[PDB]
Parts: sequence; structure tokens; C-alpha cells
Amino acid sequence: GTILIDLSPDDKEFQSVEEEMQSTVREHRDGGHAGGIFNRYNILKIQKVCNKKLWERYTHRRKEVSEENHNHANERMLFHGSPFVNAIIHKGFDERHAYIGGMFGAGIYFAENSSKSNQYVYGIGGGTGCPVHKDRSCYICHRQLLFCRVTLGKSFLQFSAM
Amino acid sequence: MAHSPPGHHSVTGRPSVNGLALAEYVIYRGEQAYPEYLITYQIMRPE
Ligand SMILES: COc1ccccc1N1CCN(c2nc3c(c(=O)[nH]2)CCCC3)CC1
Ligand SMILES: [Zn+2]
Repeated sequence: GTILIDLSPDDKEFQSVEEEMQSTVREHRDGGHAGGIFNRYNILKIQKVCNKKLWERYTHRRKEVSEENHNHANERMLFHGSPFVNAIIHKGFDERHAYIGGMFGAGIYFAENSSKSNQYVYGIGGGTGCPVHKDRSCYICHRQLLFCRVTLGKSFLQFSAM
Repeated sequence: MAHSPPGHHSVTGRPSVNGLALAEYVIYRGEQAYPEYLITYQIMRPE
């Protein structure tokens, strides 16, 4: 089902996605414990994820949400870091990906800060870091994040203490 | 998987202490996100 199209670094679309990654790095209150110590990334590859079934599933729900929220899907582009990236691009998000321990209940979490999502690529709290070196701040091993299209609809505003 | 509050479609978690932290969002239906870009990267050691 899923096809991955490599984007050229000379393409405006690649440069735009990279800029969103780089410009949303921030410092984290754990000093880098979960995700590592860095101010920027080395972008190695950006692939467009193509899946007709998943896309039509997404746009079908988007239209339902839009009609329940004064014709406004409230669609965002947001980061998601997860060990389950390979399952997500082939089968989509589902209830197995619900973060029971999340601060806003058992759902699927996304971040505006790329570096927030980077804290979860190796698991909750960075897990034990990369599989080869067990290093949550590994500078060697390749990581993967998703940049996702997300329908928020009417979003409940929850101020957090973070 | 839980539910969003009645009348809502997602939750916006907005940090109110760290003024540089951006928002985090939660959806409760897998079909409300599409994984559009797969980004392969390394973090870079500060110089
Ligand atoms: C069922 O969950 C897991 C089980 C076993 C290992 C890992 C995960 N999950 C944890 C939640 N995940 C996540 N949480 C957040 C953000 C994000 O990108 N990903 C960014 C905003 C803040 C929270 C994805 C991976
Ligand atoms: Zn490593």
C-alpha cells in the first residue's frame, strides 16, 4: 500500500520541511536527558509518504470534523516521534499507539517543537536510547520523525504546567 | 484509547510556564492524522 518518494534537497518542498524541523528546536527542561544535547539536526533524507487508503481515510474524517466545527477542519502540520514509525506509515495510527501515560489522556500526541517529538523516537523518555550504543544523545545513529497532517477540529484548550 | 471532551475533536496542551515551549496536541482517532513526511536525521553535537 505505502510508497515512499525521496525528495531532492534542491526541491523547495524538502527545504521547507527541513526549515520546520530546524526552526522548532528548543531547549528542554531535562537538559537533554531524554532526547540528547543538540541545537540543530543533520537532515539525511526526507520522503513523502503515499498511501491512497490511509489518505482517503484521513480526508473522509476531515470532512466530518469540518462540518461539526463551523466548516473549519483546523488542520495542522505537526511532528510525531515514535519507535513505531514503520508501522505507522504502512498501517496508519490506531489505538495501539495511544499514550496511556500522556498528560491529556490515552491518545495520539503531536508536537509543534520538533525537539519535543525527538524525545520519543527511542521510546517514552527516550527509552534506553539508540539500539546500538544505548545512548539517548547518540550523534551517530540515524533517527526518524514523522511530519504529519493533523485535523484538530474544535480543540479543547488545556493549559499545562510545563 | 480515550475520548476528547464532549463537543470537541482534540485537545490542545499549551504550556503556561515555559514561555518558549510550543503547544502539544492530542487526537483520539487514528484517522485524524496522516503521516505525510518521513524525516531521517541525526542530532548534531554542539560546537
Ligand atoms: C503507546 O506509546 C508508546 C509506547 C512505547 C514506546 C513509545 C510510545 N509512544 C509515546 C508517546 N509518543 C509521543 N508523545 C509525545 C510526542 C510525540 O511525538 N510522540 C510529542 C508531544 C509530547 C508527547 C509516541 C511514542
Ligand atoms: Zn547509537
